[PDB]
Amino acid sequence: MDVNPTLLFLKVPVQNAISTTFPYTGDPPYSHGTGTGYTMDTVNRTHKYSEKGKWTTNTETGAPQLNPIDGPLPEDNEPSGYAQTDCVLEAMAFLEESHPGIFENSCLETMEIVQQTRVDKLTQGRQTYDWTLNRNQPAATALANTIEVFRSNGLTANESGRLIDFLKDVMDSMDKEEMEITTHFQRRTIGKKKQRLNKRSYLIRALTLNTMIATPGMQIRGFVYFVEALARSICEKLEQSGLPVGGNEKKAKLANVVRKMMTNSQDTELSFTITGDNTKWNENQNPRMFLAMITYITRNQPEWFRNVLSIAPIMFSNKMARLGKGYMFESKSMKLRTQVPAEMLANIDLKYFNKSTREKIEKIRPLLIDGTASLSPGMMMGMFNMLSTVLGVSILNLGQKKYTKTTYWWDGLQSSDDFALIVNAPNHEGIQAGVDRFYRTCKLVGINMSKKKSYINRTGTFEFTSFFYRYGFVANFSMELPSFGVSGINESADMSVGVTVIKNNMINNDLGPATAQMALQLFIKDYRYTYRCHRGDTQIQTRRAFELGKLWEQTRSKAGLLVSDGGPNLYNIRNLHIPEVCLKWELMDEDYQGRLCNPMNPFVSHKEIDSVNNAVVKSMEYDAVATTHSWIPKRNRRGILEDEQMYQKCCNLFEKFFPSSSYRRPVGISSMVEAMVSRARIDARIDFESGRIKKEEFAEIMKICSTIEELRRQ
Amino acid sequence: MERIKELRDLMSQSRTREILTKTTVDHMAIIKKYTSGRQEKNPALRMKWMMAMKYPITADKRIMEMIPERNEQRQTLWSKTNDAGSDRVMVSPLAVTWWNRNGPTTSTVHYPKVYKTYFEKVERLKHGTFGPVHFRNQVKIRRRVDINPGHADLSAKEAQDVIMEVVFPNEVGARILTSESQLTITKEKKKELQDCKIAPLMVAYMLERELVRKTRFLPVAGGTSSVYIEVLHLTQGTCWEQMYTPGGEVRNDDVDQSLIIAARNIVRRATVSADPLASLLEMCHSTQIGGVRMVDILRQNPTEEQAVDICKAAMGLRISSSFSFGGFTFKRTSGSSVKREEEVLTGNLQTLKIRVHEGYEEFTMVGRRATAILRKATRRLIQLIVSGKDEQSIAEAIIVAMVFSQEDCMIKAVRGDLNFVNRANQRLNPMHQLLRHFQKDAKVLFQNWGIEPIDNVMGMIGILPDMTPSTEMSLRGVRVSKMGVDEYSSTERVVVSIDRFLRVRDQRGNVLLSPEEVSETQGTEKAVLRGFLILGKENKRYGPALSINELSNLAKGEKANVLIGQGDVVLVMKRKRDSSILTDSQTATKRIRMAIN
Amino acid sequence: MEDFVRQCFNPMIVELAEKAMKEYGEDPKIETNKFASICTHLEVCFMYSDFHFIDERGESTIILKHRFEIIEGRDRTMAWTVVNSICNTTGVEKPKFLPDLYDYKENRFIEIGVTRREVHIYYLEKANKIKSEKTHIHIFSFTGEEMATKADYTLDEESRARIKTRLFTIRQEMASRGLWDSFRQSERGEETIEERFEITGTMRRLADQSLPPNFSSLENFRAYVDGFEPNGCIEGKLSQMSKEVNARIEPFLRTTPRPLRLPDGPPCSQRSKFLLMDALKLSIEDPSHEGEGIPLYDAIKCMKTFFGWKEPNIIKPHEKGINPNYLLTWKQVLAELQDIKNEEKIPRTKNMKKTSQLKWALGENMAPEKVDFEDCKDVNDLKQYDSDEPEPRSLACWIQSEFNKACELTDSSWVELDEIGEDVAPIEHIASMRRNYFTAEVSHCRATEYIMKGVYINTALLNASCAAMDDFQLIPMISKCITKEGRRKTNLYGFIIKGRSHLRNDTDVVNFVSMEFSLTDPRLEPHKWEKYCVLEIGDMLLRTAVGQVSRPMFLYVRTNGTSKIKMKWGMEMRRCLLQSLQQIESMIEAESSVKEKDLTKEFFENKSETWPIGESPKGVEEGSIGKVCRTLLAKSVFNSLYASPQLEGFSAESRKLLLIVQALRDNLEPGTFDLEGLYEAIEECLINDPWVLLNASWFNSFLTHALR
Ligand SMILES: [Mg+2]
Repeated sequence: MDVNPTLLFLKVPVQNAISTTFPYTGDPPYSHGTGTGYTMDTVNRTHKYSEKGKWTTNTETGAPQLNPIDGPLPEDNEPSGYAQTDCVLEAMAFLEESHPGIFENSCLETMEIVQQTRVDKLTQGRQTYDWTLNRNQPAATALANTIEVFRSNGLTANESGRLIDFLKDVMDSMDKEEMEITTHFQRRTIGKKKQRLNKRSYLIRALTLNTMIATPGMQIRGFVYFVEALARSICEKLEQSGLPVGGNEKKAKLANVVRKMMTNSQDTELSFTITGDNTKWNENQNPRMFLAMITYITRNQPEWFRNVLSIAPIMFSNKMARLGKGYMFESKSMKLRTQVPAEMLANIDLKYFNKSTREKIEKIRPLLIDGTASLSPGMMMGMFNMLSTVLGVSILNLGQKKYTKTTYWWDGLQSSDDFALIVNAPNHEGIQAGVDRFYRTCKLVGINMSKKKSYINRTGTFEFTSFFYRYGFVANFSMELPSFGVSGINESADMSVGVTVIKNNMINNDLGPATAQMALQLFIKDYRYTYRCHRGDTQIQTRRAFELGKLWEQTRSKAGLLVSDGGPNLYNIRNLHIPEVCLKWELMDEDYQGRLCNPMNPFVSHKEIDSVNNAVVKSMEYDAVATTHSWIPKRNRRGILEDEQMYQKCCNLFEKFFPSSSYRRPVGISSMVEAMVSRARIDARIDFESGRIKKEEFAEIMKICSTIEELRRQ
Repeated sequence: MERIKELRDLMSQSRTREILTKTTVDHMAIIKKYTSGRQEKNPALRMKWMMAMKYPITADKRIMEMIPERNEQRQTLWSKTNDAGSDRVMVSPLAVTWWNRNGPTTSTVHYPKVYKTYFEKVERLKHGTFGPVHFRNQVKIRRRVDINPGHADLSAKEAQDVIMEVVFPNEVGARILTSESQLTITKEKKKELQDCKIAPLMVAYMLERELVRKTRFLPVAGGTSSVYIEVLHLTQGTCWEQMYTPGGEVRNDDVDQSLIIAARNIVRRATVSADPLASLLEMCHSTQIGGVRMVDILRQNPTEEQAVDICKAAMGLRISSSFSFGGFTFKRTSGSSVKREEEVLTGNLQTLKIRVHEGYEEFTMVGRRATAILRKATRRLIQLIVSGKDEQSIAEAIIVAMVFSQEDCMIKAVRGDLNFVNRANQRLNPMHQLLRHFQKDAKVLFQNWGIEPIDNVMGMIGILPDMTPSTEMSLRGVRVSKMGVDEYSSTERVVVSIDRFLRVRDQRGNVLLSPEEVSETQGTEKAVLRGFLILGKENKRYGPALSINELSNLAKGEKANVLIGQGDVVLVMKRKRDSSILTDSQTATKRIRMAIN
Repeated sequence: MEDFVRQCFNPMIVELAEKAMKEYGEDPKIETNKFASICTHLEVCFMYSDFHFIDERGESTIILKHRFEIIEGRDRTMAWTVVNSICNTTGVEKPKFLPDLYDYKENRFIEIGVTRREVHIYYLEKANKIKSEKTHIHIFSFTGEEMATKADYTLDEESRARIKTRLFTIRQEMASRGLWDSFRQSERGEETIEERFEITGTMRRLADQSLPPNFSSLENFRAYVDGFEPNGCIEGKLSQMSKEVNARIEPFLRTTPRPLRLPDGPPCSQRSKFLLMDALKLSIEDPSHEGEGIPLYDAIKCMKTFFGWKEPNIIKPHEKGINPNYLLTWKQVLAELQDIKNEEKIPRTKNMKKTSQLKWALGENMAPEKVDFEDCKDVNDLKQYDSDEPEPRSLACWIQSEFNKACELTDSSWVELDEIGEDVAPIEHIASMRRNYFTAEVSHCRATEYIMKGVYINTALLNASCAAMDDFQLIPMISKCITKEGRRKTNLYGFIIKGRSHLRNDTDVVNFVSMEFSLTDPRLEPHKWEKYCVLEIGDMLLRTAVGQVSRPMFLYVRTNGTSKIKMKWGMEMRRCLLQSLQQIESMIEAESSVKEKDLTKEFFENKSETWPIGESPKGVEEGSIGKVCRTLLAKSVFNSLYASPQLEGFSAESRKLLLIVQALRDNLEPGTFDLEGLYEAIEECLINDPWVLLNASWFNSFLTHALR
């Protein structure tokens, strides 16, 4: 007998047992599928799809650019980005007609967001291509470095503290004739280095996408951020959209649409559902199309708002794609390896590369400028998802029976990457005609539906973004099982996070009681192993075992000690929500209770409120008692800033004089130094008054404060 | 001392001095987000790796004086080292356990007080009651629900103010020192936490957690109270259910009902008034609900009703673009319609002036006991779907939907006069009168409404005119779902227009809300360091600056210099005239109001 | 900002500001800085004139007639009329510009202004603007500063303090709300200006170059878009584009589908980290010896329980390596074991002396040196890194046998899950029942042995790597177990030697050599072990019906590499358990829903209901709940062990075909457009992996069954 679990799908329907078709529980440990060759393929295919368009020469970067818009009508089923502006405008007009006032209210909310936002928001992004150092760097450090360079280049609008001010600063920068970059050499002796960038060099650096998929520089974060705010505002008001809702709302949306399309169907109407994916989403979304749709959306609006919203597509339409690290060359005769940076790929012979790479380089050479390829048509992932969703929802909404003028009519959702159409018509001829019309209109707008990945079946069953719908039952596997191991904050934080995630999975993720019990057992075992806090009675001979044994031999109510101190686990489906120290507070021994919770212990540390009893993964919040087991683990570890920690050093010593600064964003008009000076003077005076300070300290403090005053005045 | 010497060191360098003198305290938190470090990806792997080391835990210098270098077994507790970026000495978990087993001991008297929320959870569990499990199909309707019981439902700003006064006594902003209402809770907490050595940041966070409200979108199938949500994992399952009851204390307030009654009275008494807008505004500005002005409650409470919505429209704010008709919250979802005025003759020879919507519109209705959808054409009912726990809920929901449709078929199906008049003896609009009439009796309409067969499919069943399930025949476009329908997921708030008649009109010229739609039911109504006025920037003549905590010694009317906010020295005085900032501008307000009109 | 203005000030003043601005044809929703400025202006005006009255004798008083008269809150005609009336009645001179207030006690027009900037500058601007000495000036600042002519401030200290404090609180609230900066900015001298953001210079050219073909300037495009109306553009385009651009539904009915074609080539070879079904363990039933617990002590005690150490010799050569060096590695391991045995002072860990065979085995310094391309650009042999197509292979039956041996039970229990709180709630009791039943079902299965063995291996590896940075550490492969007699048994699968562990990233690899005992003969299936080196290290007596038969005991040595991420993923294999349960419990629960009663006993103890869980020559084979439990557990554990990108690609691209065929089964009349594309996408994922080829065969079998 041979075990063959796939045969199980002869009794248990596929949707019911879908958990078996998902191999991994967590991140697979290889993380492969990216490289410079992939970027070459992407550029070549993007320019291939749009090849039939007009070829132009940009006046600033000198790079060639492609314009497929209003191109000749597609004649074949291959993916084509030859979208028509008139058609997208008509589609947006109909969308506004069927949802009057959506564009206007979205614009008002976006205006509010533009006005109130701040610069520091850009420190909340992911890895970012710092143009100043010409490499990837953290969002916070990249922003600090860009601010430093702008300050050294006489651009300090961002000093006001507003994101739009930083955008105006970038505006000033890109029109500058030359940019000066200063760097320090940190060892042995320290020096200085100055570099000068002409207008074209900096312009190219601003419109670059470092590929590691790609990440733009701080130049093009704010404009896309505001366009994303607008798109999110529009989508929040659309029923057919799929963003930015969570797991629970997706099921409701799916059920609503399916019931609406099925029940309204009469006894003489046939219904079908097309579960579909898009051939190549970001490779056929011309930025000009988004500019046209934003122009339509922001009709009759303040000009500043229109321009702030229009910069992002304008910037993206002339963007540059970087070519990563380069290539690796290996010689077997002398077992000699070398790295060739992609910069010289323009002017290197075509004999070290295989046939496929030779074709790639031959196709990409004419489009290569200063080591970066000019990619006008197409787009990159993770930036214009919401606006693309808006366009998809517009074309879907075009299906209303009034527009079609004929019996057939369609509806459904759209989540950018994938979608699920539903078509109603009298006969199968009607269904065919409706699907044909939908397909042709999507092509005209410039959208290609993956014919291979898209299948059509009578209404009742479908899939949508990993949500499997079968006759009303929706199965969720978008994220699959979470990570039940210790997150790795500290003892108490990890315990609370584990119990809380088990509880949340039980409430929302449809997890079972026995499954929750087993998850708790596994988590407690993992915790005990990781933190060397095995039971005081058990002998496992770890580094910590002796002290735990002494503690156990010392106490009396051994059922009260924490897990991390050698105590029994007392959790269950009953009290997953109860913090540990509380859950066994009553049992705690008086002396152990006093020691464990002594607030003068040197092992407790609290950071700013945003990082107190909260962890970043998305983020989740946990409840725990600040005990001796709340310690913080040790930290592990060409720069424009002379001292990378000057800002962190500065904010510290503010918390000292003003502890409230840690809790709430402090507000005041006086500069900081005078604030510390006044607080210190008052504190020293009152300290002398009490009698715990003598004359010498008072004199020293006042001399020091006076000297600081003189130093700051000058 | 250490702090001032460190500040002097910082000032010595050019760049630190420049950043100190340039940046204003307002933007301090902006330069707190400029971190040059690197966030650790996959911290679980990092923790696993770290725990294997000898000294992976960071302690402070003072530890050198209390915990000896080695224990009895000569193990190394703390090492003469420093962390990367500070002077935090390096210690091992052995140090933590040694501290726990042999460290100095104190009294955790304030720990229950600071941590009342968690201990409240403990008590609620410890006194609960369980019951037999039941296995059956579970329907979990999705909705918003509270999270933390025991909260005062204060706004985040108010919670921040309370925390600042409680734990940061001499660092409170200017608003508190120019404030009058010293909340009772603040004094209660100040008395409770007299001698508390707990880290003040921890105390502040715990008070914030305790005094704030939180709401989440969850699928529930049973009790929705806050104490019934914290045990939702234990109570509801996919195929089972658990009988449970918390055994603590519930804090269900009643201010919402009082606000309902107040708004209803205001609208009822202002609709007949000469100038309802200014009149209602004056009332709302001068009315108190249980010791608090109604304006704060209106701005805070998320109530949804016709009276309160019209009050907001008059005052000027955002309200949901929907109406609660017949006890059901409606919401448009798709299509568009145009409002047209017409005269309709009923089956009782009664002429009514009505306004009907023409268009292929779609609505979703969520009631107290049902959920429904309705697709309506131009004066034509196309499709109706309802789902409800009981048959009576089904019937009332369907009656509401059909009267909303305003089709011509039911017009000839009216039997009896429609002369209903509210308790105020004010003529009711035709649609409400029809709604009440069909509530009284609709059998005749059911017999003459419409009957047609329906194909049989899973998940949905028909209804006969006597309101009984059927699979082979039902009413025109009337159907019932055997599974609960999830409520609306979002609501759209748009700018609306209000006329003097308290009718709210949308930007398209249609009307949204009317006082006539308001139910006429009647219910029952269930060393203070404050009072200081600043006198501009610091003045040297008055003497050296004082700390806020020591302001109490000031004589009546004496003016001194005190440090308010996060280091802002200002000249303040005690009050002499027993007034407040509330009554200012009222006289000039009324004067200019008379002038404009 | 606009919301803040509406909420913070008296609504009537908001109405006055709205009317005053609407007089100028402005909309607050477009401009709010002016709205906030006007609201502040009216508020300060009405504050100034409040609580002031004229007594019977004419002296001022605080609570008749208002000492201050407001002029700023009125229309142009009204304000002009009232100022003219004041001038005539009190004989006052006409100011060149409209004042704000009129003080009756001193009989003078006073203009008042709130400035976001310094007080003095605003005072000078106002004085220069008015150019008259007959109008008093009172300037306030949000910061707490004010100024007036001669410092003759009309009000008393109390009212000045009130106005100062109101403005100060307004400033603090605006700052805390993140609007103070824009408010202070919008003030330009004596007027408030709308926020401006205009495209000039570089972006102007960029926008001119980023428009559709038939447009030349961004302004022309904006004008075209603004004036556009929907007139059958889409209909005309559809009527134009050729019919060949269409989505045709291809019928899918019981005949179209075909099996997936596997790649041709030689049989695929084992690639697991450790031996799975061919391992042998040296056992000690009760480790009650001195210094127990340390892996080295247990390993040595297990070693001493076996005799038959004969001279090893290469049996299955490492086709690429140097077999004698592997032989010398094993000999050194044995010699160090004897040496430490005779030392009598076994420490916690054993560090191996560096040697030629060790350094070569762990790949120490066998790496090409890095050079600049230009320096060696003349080398003829220089060529891009070899990244050609991986060799296609053929599914070999060893994978199926391994899986079949994985889904079967053992003699002892390979899991010791920790404790939980006592059950109180009835659902807690049902959960405990279900959990205990599942645990008993899979507490001894082979997959659980794999889980425990790998967990221990990776835990020891990582701990030694962190503790021993620059040493060669000898790590016995040990496991613990509970025999049918309930005795704590210890098992020794083999040994592992780790190279240099100076690891910094989560993807850089540490190289190790693993030597696992075994009893199989590689020569039977050489292609299985083409990455291993096998030394016949001894002879073992196996008991059978014919007595004790001697068999050759082998020792598979191989060189492998592990990354920190891979070690963590190895230590996470226990989560596999949960996965299995999460697929059965649902089924249980499902039936309960259709039965309205619990079904744990009628499933875990009935042993009558069955599901098709395999294939056999007779037909499809049906299995009980335990069969499915252990089958799913084994599938999860193997997926963990044989994880590869091709696996996930095939799974994702095969789910679609599964759903299509199932929809056909439900009589839903499914259809497709480019099914051949789906088949090609699925087929592209089958190249070399044993696991993926096995799954493809399984899918072919399932399609064959379902089609009939
Ligand atoms: Mg899809």
